[PDB]
Amino acid sequence: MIQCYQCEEFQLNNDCSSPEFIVNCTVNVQDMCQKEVMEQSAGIMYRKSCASSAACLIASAGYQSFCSPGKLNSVCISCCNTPLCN
Repeated sequence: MIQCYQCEEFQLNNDCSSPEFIVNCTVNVQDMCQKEVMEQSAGIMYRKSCASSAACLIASAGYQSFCSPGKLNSVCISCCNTPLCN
């Protein structure tokens, strides 16, 4: 019913867009998707994986959620309740 894309390997390519990484996180525990953005010498990395309700609140409630595109420590956190958010 509701699935999400999980990507533990942060790479600077478009390979992280396959339907094989899409998992059906229907379990009460996790029912949302997690997305993160990072920037370093290597390039622009991004973390993704199945998130949960309680966790989703953490990021939101957690101040300093916003970020900037032109910042070395450009840390961004956010989740989604819709399927295939990433």
